[PDB]
Amino acid sequence: IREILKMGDERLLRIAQPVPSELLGSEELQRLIDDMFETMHHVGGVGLAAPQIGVDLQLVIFGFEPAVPPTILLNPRITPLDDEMEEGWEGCLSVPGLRGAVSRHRRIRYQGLDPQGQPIDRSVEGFHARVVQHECDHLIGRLYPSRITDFSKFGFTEVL
Ligand code: NI
Repeated sequence: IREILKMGDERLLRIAQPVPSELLGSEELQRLIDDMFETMHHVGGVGLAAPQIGVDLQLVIFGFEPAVPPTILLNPRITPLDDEMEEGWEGCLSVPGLRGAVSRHRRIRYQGLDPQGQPIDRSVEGFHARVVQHECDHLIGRLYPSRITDFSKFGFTEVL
């Protein structure tokens, strides 16, 4: 259980480094994965990225049992499948006390590596696409506030 970084911290603004191929398969990485799951599971979250616990790497976990399959995604790449967009709620463990409306692609393809280096290649929609988009925004130093276009829907959770 590592500490989750809060918005304002300059490390949630780095572009993350890719996972070097030597770490694929390794115990070192697997220790990282188990810490992330340990941390995300504890604060009740749906997703975590490596940057949010201090680690400069292109590595995200996500899962929910609008179900999303448990996944460890490395070195990700995203391709919107068409122009259609969709507004929904987003919160973030780095942005405590707050919620906002964001408009994300409805349909995406994502690609990357699993923890052993096997290729991942999926097309998804709806909440699944949202979560992947939100997570991969971390690996580029973007938090959901920098994506809001309707500030009428941005505010404190105990208010909204
Ligand atoms: Ni987040």
